[PDB]
Amino acid sequence: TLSILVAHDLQRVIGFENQLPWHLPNDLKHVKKLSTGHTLVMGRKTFESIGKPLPNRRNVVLTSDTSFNVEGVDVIHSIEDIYQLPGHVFIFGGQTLFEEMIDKVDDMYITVIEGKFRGDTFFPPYTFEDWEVASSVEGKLDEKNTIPHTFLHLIRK
Ligand SMILES: NC(=O)C1=CN2[C@@H](CC1)O[C@H]1[C@H](O)[C@H](COP(=O)(O)OP(=O)(O)OC[C@H]3O[C@H](n4cnc5c(N)ncnc54)[C@H](OP(=O)(O)O)[C@@H]3O)O[C@@H]12
Ligand SMILES: CCc1nc(N)nc(N)c1C#C[C@H](C)c1cc(-c2ccncc2)ccc1OC
Repeated sequence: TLSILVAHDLQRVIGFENQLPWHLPNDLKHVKKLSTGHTLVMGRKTFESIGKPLPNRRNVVLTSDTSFNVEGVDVIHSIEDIYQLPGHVFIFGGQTLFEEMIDKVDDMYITVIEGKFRGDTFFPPYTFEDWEVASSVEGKLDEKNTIPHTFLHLIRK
């Protein structure tokens, strides 16, 4: 199983200056619950924007730099190595890799942030003619989750 895992705003912004534009602890829990015990694959820029591999799951970084080496990260050097990865594999970022993978993945777990942020990194355009909506769950607003958001699980038609 090969999935995308992304949070993007109303205009598909996912990042701004190496940072997430919004603070949404519920979506952090969503990511932990979905990806704990499985594989995250990310581009080099996405990985270095995080700075450390995420605990309790496999961390795979795609780069052409053959000296790249981090404690806790397995390196791949081509898209084609993604297909050799076992288990449930989530493509985690960034814009480039999503552009490389959005036409290949089985499904997408999207968190839609119901906001318009300033961004410099974008998720690819997609249309619901190609994706059926398996589930659509509103996030609960509260104390620390101040922005409306919605958990979509989209499956390719
Ligand atoms: N929520 C997110 O996902 C966010 C991600 N962001 C944000 C934080 C938000 O910080 C962004 C960086 O500006 C960056 C914007 O540039 P982007 O190219 O989209 O980032 P990628 O993670 O997709 O990294 C691309 C790198 O992996 C790359 N890569 C992509 N495809 C291949 C490939 N097919 N073969 C070998 N390497 C590849 C190659 O790595 P390298 O330069 O060290 O060789 C490439 O430069 O995205 C990071
Ligand atoms: C939590 C944000 C998020 N949600 C969903 N549903 N999918 C994603 N792919 C990302 C993401 C992201 C970027 C790579 C990112 C994650 C994290 C992060 C994610 C999970 N635990 C700790 C940090 C920190 C910084 C980051 O960019 C600056």
